[PDB]
Amino acid sequence: GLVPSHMRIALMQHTARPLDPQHNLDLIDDAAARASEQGAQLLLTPELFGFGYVPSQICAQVSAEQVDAARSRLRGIARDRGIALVWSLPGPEGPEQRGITAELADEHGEVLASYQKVQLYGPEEKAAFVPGEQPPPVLSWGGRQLSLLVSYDVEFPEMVRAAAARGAQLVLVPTALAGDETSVPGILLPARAVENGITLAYANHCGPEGGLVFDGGSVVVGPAGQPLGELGVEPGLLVVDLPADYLQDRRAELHRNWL
Amino acid sequence: GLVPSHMRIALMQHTARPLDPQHNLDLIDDAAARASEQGAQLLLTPELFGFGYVPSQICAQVSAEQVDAARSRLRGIARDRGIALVWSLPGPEGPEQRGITAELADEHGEVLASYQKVQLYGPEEKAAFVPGEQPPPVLSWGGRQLSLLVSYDVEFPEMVRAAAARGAQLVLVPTALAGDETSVPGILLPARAVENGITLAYANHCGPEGGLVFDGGSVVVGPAGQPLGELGVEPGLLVVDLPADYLQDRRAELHRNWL
Repeated sequence: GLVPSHMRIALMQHTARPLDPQHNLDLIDDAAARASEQGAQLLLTPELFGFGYVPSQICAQVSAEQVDAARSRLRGIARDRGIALVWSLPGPEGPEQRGITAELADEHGEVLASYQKVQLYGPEEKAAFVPGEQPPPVLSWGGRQLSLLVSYDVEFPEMVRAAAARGAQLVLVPTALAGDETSVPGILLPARAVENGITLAYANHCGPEGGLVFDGGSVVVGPAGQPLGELGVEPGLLVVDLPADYLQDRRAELHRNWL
Repeated sequence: GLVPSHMRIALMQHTARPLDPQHNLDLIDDAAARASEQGAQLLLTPELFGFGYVPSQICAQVSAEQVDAARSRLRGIARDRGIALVWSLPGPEGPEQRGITAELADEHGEVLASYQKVQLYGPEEKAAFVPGEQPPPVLSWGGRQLSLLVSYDVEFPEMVRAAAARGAQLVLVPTALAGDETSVPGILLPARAVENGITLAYANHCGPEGGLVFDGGSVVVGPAGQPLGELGVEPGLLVVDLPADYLQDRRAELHRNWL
């Protein structure tokens, strides 16, 4: 609609082609343009979209120079489409030393924050990538505190609590969820929102990619655990206007000893 | 039914009368008898049921001797009805030094485990009771590892993770949830089950008690986050037959630094 809320976000849900960054970044540019036209101020895009979700092939075939070229292209998209952008690429080190990352650029193309996925999923990711060792970043943008996590991270309450403990209000999550795993968006995401009093945005692939059929189901969940908007299984651009004191009450000095 | 599963549990959902332990323990004895008749091996009963959920009045009026008399009565119920029993009373110390507790007695009346609520809810509880300082107990019974938590505890992912980290498979939760707080059983409990791969049982008051209208909604949630059985708002006896590797994958040595 007309702007009702002083923050409008977009999530891109699409299918990537393995090892075809020109194609996949063309898709991200198209979504950035369309989101900007609709008055969105930020676009969230899915995990590893630029090269496809193909961990073993990214480690065998995708060089650090190719990563950097993709990163430069995405910074340029942010700037040229005049929209903040969250993307997810391999990290900048060599193939054997890098992780899976998420980065936020603002509408000027400045990179505000970089995060390396802490919780790798399965043996293919753990062979292809180095896990992150740093907590999620939290930063002011657009009138709220934003944070980043990547896919499997959000399934751990600890990871979302780590962001919320820093002050996060809006947690943005590139993902790549296949296998009709309804429990993640259906059961875990609502709880992550409620148990911290935060909003979460979850941007997935959909369709046939890299040997898997991704679930779609991209969603923005508010602090009551309610979907503010959601997609189905097909490509789409989700645009959402955003409007007990667990964080204080938690006995963190005991909890930390009991994990 | 006929026994299909080698564990059948019962949850008692009822209304307590404030400061009337004879009445409220008579209700627990009745439910224990009925659960035993149906082949249940354990009965779970709600938070503070024996004196009613009236924190300020328990601290002003209920002596340690009166607590101990109630405790003895409940041990006797376990033994005489031949069923394991989970109850929740004030702890055994003076009014100014005790917490809210849960205890498990086996079908012989032996007290297997005692737990003191770590996460107190609201200012009335925090005036009336001392928070616990120990992690949840985990113990073999009936072929599985059982654990105890009390009401608000379960709303913290940390508390359930603390039990699961110890090996819990079945977490038993006396509660006292009023105010049409649908998110706890609806959103948080399913996630606590899924994110640990455990079963949780949640036994609430219902109806008018101590100035509040308790929600009922007692439920047993399986590891998929699915209700194995559930009650509505009225008194009842719920009887249930029980049939990603988050616990391993979690980077607990980082998480503990980030809470």
